[PDB]
Amino acid sequence: DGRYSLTYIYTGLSKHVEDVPAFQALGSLNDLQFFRYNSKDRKSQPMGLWRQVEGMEDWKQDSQLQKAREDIFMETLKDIVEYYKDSTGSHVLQGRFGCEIENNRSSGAFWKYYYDGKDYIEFNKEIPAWVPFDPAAQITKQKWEAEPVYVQRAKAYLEEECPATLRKYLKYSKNILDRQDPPSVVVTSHQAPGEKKKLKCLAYDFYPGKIDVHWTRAGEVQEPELRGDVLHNGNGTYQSWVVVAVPPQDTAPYSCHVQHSSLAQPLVVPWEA
Ligand SMILES: *[C@@H]1O[C@H](CO)[C@@H](O[C@@H]2O[C@H](CO)[C@@H](O)[C@H](O)[C@H]2NC(C)=O)[C@H](O)[C@H]1NC(C)=O
Ligand SMILES: *[C@@H]1O[C@H](CO)[C@@H](O)[C@H](O)[C@H]1NC(C)=O
Repeated sequence: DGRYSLTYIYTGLSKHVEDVPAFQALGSLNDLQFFRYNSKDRKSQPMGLWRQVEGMEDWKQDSQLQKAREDIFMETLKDIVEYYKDSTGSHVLQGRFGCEIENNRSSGAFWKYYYDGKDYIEFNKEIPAWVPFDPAAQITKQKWEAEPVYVQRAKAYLEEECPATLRKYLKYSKNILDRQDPPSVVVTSHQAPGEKKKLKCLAYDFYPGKIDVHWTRAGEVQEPELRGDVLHNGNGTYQSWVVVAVPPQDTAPYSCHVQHSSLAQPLVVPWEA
């Protein structure tokens, strides 16, 4: 088994502008986003390859949970703004929470909030208790620990519930997170009126993202003139390209080299002028 992480991020705005939802939420499994929810549509929706997955989660019921989460999250923001007596201002509250496993063993967990970009409050499950960083967080802490069970629930979420949700999602995400999709490659050239010829090597449709893409000139690795990559979440695939400029009088042989974890051995794709 390897490393898997479940991460949630909540964003609330005290005074949202037109077309921007007051509350937004998203969730990721490793490097991919699997769902989103906002206060406009009010519905938890799977994303990317999880749109094709059935039975992993009941989105209609998750929509109800997120609405409940939303209500408490925004009330927290509302209380902070009230404490500073600045409702006329535009403020933001962001919350991050989740856990991770490695070798089927819980290896991490976190739960922290940020107010206007500054650390606000975080849960330390070893105590177990919330740790305030902002003066208003002292009030929030008081409310979140009003009854003995509250901290017990928080500790249980990070230590029992979250990792159980991750293990469950992992059972339906094998063909997504554990894929070893080999890259397709395409070498292309372009001549700019007045500029040198440029050779572009593109590796696409691969996963995981880690990859080695480079050009060679007469068996000599070259220094790229332009480089880049991207991850398409809808697809769960990456693309990575490298570009080199070639002297107008150069005749040497140019070939692209691609090495990836999914390949038995590296691939070579010479360019035929
Ligand atoms: C996964 O999604 C990406 C992004 O939509 C696809 O890339 C596009 O593919 C079409 C058709 O091949 C091209 O016309 C576009 O130019 C590509 N988008 C760009 C600019 O990267 C990709 O083909 C998809 N791969 C799979 C396996 O479905
Ligand atoms: C860990 O993986 C084993 C099988 O490899 C599985 O039976 C178990 O439910 C998983 N998590 C734990 C420790 O319960």
